[PDB]
Amino acid sequence: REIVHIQAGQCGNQIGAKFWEVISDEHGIDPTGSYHGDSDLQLERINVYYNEAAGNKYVPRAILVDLEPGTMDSVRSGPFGQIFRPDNFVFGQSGAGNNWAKGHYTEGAELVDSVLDVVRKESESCDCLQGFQLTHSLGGGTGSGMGTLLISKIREEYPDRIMNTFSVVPSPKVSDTVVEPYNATLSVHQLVENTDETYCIDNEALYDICFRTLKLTTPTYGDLNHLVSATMSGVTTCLRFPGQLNADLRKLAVNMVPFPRLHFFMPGFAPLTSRGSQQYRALTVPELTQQMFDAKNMMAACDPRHGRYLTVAAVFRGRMSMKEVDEQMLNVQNKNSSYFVEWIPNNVKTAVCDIPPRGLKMSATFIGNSTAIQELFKRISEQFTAMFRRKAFLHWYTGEGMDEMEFTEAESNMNDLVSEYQQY
Amino acid sequence: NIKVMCRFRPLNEAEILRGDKFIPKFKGEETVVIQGKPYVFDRVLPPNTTQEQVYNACAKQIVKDVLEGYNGTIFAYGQTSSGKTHTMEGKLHDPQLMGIIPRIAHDIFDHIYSMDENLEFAIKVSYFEIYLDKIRDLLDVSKTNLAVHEDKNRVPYVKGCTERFVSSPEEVMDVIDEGKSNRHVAVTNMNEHSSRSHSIFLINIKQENVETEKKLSGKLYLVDLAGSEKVSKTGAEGAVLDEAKNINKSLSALGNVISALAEGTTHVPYRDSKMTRILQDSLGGNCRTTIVICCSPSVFNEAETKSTLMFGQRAKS
Amino acid sequence: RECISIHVGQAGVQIGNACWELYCLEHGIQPDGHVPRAVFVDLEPTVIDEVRTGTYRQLFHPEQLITGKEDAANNYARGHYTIGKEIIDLVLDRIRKLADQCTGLQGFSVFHSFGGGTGSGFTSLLMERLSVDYGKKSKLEFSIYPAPQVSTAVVEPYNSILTTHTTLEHSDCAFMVDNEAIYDICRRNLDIERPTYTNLNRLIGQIVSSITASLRFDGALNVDLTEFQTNLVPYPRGHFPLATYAPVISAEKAYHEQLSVAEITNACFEPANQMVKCDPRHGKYMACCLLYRGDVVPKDVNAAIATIKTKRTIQFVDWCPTGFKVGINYEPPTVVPGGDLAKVQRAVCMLSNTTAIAEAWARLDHKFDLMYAKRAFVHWYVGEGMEEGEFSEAREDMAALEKDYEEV
Ligand SMILES: CC(=O)O[C@H]1C(=O)[C@@]2(C)[C@H]([C@H](OC(=O)c3ccccc3)[C@]3(O)C[C@H](OC(=O)[C@H](O)[C@@H](NC(=O)c4ccccc4)c4ccccc4)C(C)=C1C3(C)C)[C@]1(OC(C)=O)CO[C@@H]1C[C@@H]2O
Ligand SMILES: Nc1nc2c(ncn2[C@@H]2O[C@H](COP(=O)(O)OP(=O)(O)OP(=O)(O)O)[C@@H](O)[C@H]2O)c(=O)[nH]1
Ligand SMILES: Nc1ncnc2c1ncn2[C@@H]1O[C@H](COP(=O)(O)OP(=O)(O)NP(=O)(O)O)[C@@H](O)[C@H]1O
Ligand SMILES: Nc1nc2c(ncn2[C@@H]2O[C@H](COP(=O)(O)OP(=O)(O)O)[C@@H](O)[C@H]2O)c(=O)[nH]1
Ligand SMILES: [Mg+2]
Ligand SMILES: [Mg+2]
Repeated sequence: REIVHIQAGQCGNQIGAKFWEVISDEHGIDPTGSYHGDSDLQLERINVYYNEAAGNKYVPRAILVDLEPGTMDSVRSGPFGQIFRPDNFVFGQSGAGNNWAKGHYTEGAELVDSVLDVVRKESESCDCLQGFQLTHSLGGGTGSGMGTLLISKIREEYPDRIMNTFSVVPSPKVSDTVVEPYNATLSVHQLVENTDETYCIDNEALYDICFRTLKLTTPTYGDLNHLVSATMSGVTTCLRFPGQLNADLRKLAVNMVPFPRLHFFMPGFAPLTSRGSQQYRALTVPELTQQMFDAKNMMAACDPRHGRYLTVAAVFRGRMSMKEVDEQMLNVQNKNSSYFVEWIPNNVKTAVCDIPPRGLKMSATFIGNSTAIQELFKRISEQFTAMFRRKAFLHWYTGEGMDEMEFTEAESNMNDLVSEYQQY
Repeated sequence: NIKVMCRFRPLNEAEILRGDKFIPKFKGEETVVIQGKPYVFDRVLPPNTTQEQVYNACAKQIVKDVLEGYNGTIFAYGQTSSGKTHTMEGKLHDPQLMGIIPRIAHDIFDHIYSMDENLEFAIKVSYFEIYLDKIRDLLDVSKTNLAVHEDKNRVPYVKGCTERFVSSPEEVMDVIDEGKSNRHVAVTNMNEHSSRSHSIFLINIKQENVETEKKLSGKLYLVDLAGSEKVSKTGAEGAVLDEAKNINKSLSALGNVISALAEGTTHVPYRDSKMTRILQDSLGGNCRTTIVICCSPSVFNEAETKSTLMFGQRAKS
Repeated sequence: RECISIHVGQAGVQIGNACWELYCLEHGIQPDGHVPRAVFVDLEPTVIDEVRTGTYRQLFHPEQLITGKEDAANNYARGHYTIGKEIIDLVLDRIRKLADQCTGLQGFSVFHSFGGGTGSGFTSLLMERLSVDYGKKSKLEFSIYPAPQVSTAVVEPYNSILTTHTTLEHSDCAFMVDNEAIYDICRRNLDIERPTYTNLNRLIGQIVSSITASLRFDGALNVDLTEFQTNLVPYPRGHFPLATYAPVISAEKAYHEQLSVAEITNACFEPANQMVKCDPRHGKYMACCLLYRGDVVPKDVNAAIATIKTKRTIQFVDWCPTGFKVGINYEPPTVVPGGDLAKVQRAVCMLSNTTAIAEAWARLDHKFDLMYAKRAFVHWYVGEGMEEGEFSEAREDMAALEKDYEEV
């Protein structure tokens, strides 16, 4: 099987560097080097993310889409930056304006064809394609607009292969941009109707989870990114490993989406202990479920405790008892019968790889489909209206060839999306 | 309220002794027996019920309400050889063998010119199919997708759908002939008509009150659901069997939730598919909806008829 | 004489590697000896690969190892219809190529995991295509049906109400081993909170060895495969008996090993030792096939059983005078060199049809409804060549399996 990552925008891009920083080491691939793999198993399934050309050069099969040179020229001028074949860099030296409209209708719409071109060169690579990974932020141009287009096109070209989306939904407390809800509401809209698996991460849900669950005092972006990339590795790549009970994107999809919206999840990693001290090793297993299922530790902003779950997928990856795994999951399902929805006898989807995260003994990625994420699109949707009402920075959209009915559309859509989620 | 009406088609002499025999036992005028089944639902039309009779119970009221500026939906379902073609249109000019759409067209133009002295009517017809979940206009078939936009209330409608004036019955027939000639039909034997594309025929009754400039706009959606089939296996067949299986199943599933929500359950899967955006004006506001289900004896028809039975039956029980 | 075997689904393959291990182990045929007599099917390569990478690597022919690099999908539909279809032909081909090479066979011991994608769906049509190509044989499918509370997949029931209805009209005798109810045995009758899947497999890997292996092996009271279905199914429903083993004692802790027949047989009817969470909560047995192996005196049995026949609290069906098929083999069991299985010199792998499953099916059917009642993950199958039909019409199916197991 296979997949083809997609680094839309700067963020989605910045993260690319971290997702690939990791993944590679979790596959023994040095900058341009080959497979130094401490083992021999980190190779029989690599294909999922690379391509064979030289014999020591397995190049990441991702796409780097962005209308701001400097960015990709920071990712390509640093560490692992020199592993992507230049063909991968689909830049847009234009003015990468922070407008969803500027990267979806006017500026991005041009650079698109020169992207799809490659997304096809990579898809028609070889073997059988599974789906595409998509990273970006719903709070900018090259991210929400242009990346949200990249998919609307992808999903017309292969309505068969899957589409996981890793979105950095606009954090609450403080917005790292101003129109944010504009660029956001507009991209979520596109999401709820193309990709079929979205993993929403919040820069501040991370800080928290990174400053109190990792006594880490100076959580640089690199970190946040790093933590995130840690989860997306547990998801995909991981399951493309052996296991007593293994799954793969689809299983994950076909066990997690009760209703076609696409629904968005909230990823959570397992061993999340501070370096030295904490290295408690309390990782027998009840310790991992202890972790994963708590409020804090959910990369999302919202707290599960604020709304039932529809599905859950503990994708563990480290030798354990299909008994102490299958078992724990249960008590968990009974101690919290309250929030776990009932019309699904077994919400949880236990998954079990074998080999764990390179240096760790036992981990377990969590992919929750809780109704709690209602209280986020609400947020976003609110911010919109409060500012839409006055058409705040709307001239930067319309003046870019947009519509007063376009914004209406999205909000409603994504706004209805809130509604539905409550229906459960 | 949504009402479910079963229509059995009769067998012809050539098939009474070929292989197709009765499986439908009728009791009274509202129960149909099949293996195990002690009550059905609201009404079962027997294999002795006229086209005219089906039209009175199912569409006559809906047409009346549409002329006062309300919405109405008539859904149609039934598999291959169940009698769908015979009920909805029949033969285009037949004095009593004609269907639903030619009768509505006759009743519309019998009020027009007999009751127009302050009303200025414009009957606009639009005909589109949903094929591979893309809206294909059937008045120009170089169109392979067509979009929705939203009205004044934020309710979606199909913008750009080619509409045309019709002011006598003939022009309505000409729109049907045009749309059917590009409908996706599987090449079977000449008798069978295997619909792989769901059809939405829109009759938009626009009437203008010329004295006050008040406009009314009743929408009659005649929705031909191809429906979910007793067909063969797929996984090494490159037919439009696999492609149809995905369309018919996605739309029938959305079906299930929509009656369940009509007979009660908080708002839910609107704006999910193009069908459910087209019929948005028809569903949830002041509307009426009739689902006409067909299914002949020929043993396979038992499959789709049981499908139409369960669409009904879950809700009222 | 023989009995092919088709291990379908990762699980059916893990269990397969296990049951297949125990085999050579008690037949003196190391890593590289003769040639198996089965096949391996899965729509996820990485798992069958484990049989291609790990132990018992060269004891198979890359021909009896079928894989569909494509996608598994924890959903019946996809595995049965859509994807699973593409492979079936090829699959069959082997069970027609391996079925020919032999000499007057008896059937195919099928190994699947009820609630999976490749295990539920696929097989569904595999057994399906068999019942027609060899209606004239035995179709005993050895299943690992859904843990009563500790299921895994979120959909599980969808996949198991569907593998039951499609296989029902095709199997001869379906053996059942409950994944959870086996853990209990690992906790209560062996002591270990560290049971790797690799263990449950060693277990069924045992109970199964008692079925085919040793039975198809000479003895003082041989029992053919046909024998089973005949002495084991009262009615055409591919009836599902339950597997049970007796000396499930720990090879470390306790040691009373020397537990004469009189004991090991009584240890079969106590509900805490039956590889199935179907505790005889009321289910009247209606036929048991007591397969013994090792040093056993026929009188010991034709007495130990007599004592039982008169315990009454073990109530057997009415319409059944005597329902005790005593199968005696010679060669004692053969425990893994150093796993955790005691290693006695006699055992009792008793399997049976018990009005008990009236439960297990019930509790698994109910599950289904709850979700179907909301369509839950329905869009996942529909979009995979299925319909409101197959579900609703497979529900009605089992319904008459809740009435059947009730009426009989
Ligand atoms: C001596 C020792 O055991 O050091 C550990 C360590 O101290 C701890 C604290 C690690 C450490 O992680 C962090 O401090 C961290 C920093 C930024 C963002 C997120 C986390 C560690 O840096 C991370 C590192 O993780 C790995 O090696 C995994 O394979 C992980 N790899 C990466 O994230 C990675 C980092 C740099 C470059 C390339 C990859 C991984 C996890 C999931 C999927 C794929 C890979 C580990 C175990 C450790 C150190 C090195 C200190 C922890 O994190 C992980 C992801 O394992 C933080 O809490 C856990 C518990 C670990 O015990
Ligand atoms: N006893 C036993 N049960 C197993 C084993 N592996 C899986 N199972 C059980 O069988 C079911 C899992 O089926 P999956 O592995 O998800 O799927 P599959 O049947 O192999 O086929 P796909 O869904 O297409 O991958 C669960 O109920 C597991 O508890 C095993 O090695 N031994
Ligand atoms: N009431 C009726 N009287 C006379 N002929 C009828 C009647 N109902 C159906 N038929 C005929 O029987 C066949 C079924 O017609 P239609 O062609 O009506 O089926 P469907 O539309 O049921 N088939 P399909 O679209 O393939 O799924 C046609 O040859 C019709 O002319
Ligand atoms: N986690 C994370 N968020 C980022 C990074 N870079 C920008 N963001 C977030 O992305 C949003 C801004 O969008 P941006 O990426 O600049 O848009 P674009 O570059 O025009 O496509 C803000 O909410 C930031 O917090 C990053 O490297 N990591
Ligand atoms: Mg027809
Ligand atoms: Mg599998």
